[PDB]
Amino acid sequence: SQKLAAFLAERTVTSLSEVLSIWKTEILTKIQQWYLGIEAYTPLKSVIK
Amino acid sequence: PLMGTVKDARTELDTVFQVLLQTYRQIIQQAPNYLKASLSDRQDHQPFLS
Amino acid sequence: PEYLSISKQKPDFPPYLNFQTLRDIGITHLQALSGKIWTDYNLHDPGVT
Amino acid sequence: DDESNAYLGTGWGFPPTFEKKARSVRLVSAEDDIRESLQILLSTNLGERVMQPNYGCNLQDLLFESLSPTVASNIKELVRTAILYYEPRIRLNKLDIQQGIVNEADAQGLIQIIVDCTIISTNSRFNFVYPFYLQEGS
Repeated sequence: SQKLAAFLAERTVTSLSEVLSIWKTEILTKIQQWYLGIEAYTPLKSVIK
Repeated sequence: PLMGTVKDARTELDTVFQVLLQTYRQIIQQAPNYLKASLSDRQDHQPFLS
Repeated sequence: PEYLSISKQKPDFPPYLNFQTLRDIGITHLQALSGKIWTDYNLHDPGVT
Repeated sequence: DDESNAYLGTGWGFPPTFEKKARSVRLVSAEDDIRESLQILLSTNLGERVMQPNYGCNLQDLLFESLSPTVASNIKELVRTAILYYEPRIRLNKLDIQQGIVNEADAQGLIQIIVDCTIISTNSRFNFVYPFYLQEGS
């Protein structure tokens, strides 16, 4: 929310890049690390994927 | 969205964020139901942890 | 002097404060968790210490 | 799984070793699990375990003495009693004790004790190896 408000204040490339880096580093990387850190003897392994 | 009405610029970003957050929340919510089975299903845990 | 003679229950303490009960519960849980790899439970084993 | 010598058991090594690339603690088995056992028993004094006042062996009570026959017999009695009570998996053959011989001045101050043992081919009712002792008894 903070990053989106800061972008909507002034629309340039750097604000957009920060908004995108939020998504890249706070959601998707962590889903990947969660997936690789689990073994197949639990059902969660098949849920996430 | 750097070439259109500030609303169109708003809608696109919210539209992507909503899907990402839905999946994130689903995983977080379902996780707590497997902790005890992850323990009681084996007899070959590392001793320094058990 | 309040106590002129003592017993196993005079002064009295809650029944969970018993070294042998705690030790037996610990050993049972250890065998349930890792009894397939760590099988030696004699007194020389550092884990019992 | 039922391998060979499973009845002799596996356990922690001495001293404890931790590996970091392989996220585990070192474990010994069979004959190594027995040898290390001895190293513990003869290096602990009688009062050092918290609720086990009878576990140990008081060898350092015989330091600063010459090796007379009455000292050798006492060493032998102590070692035999400790092994009889706390090592059911082996059979002790003989004890060899010598003083002297290196410098013939440094050699005079040390005592050497040799322990000869063999491993019994049967199980024992006093061996706490899982899960046999739940049925083999006490």
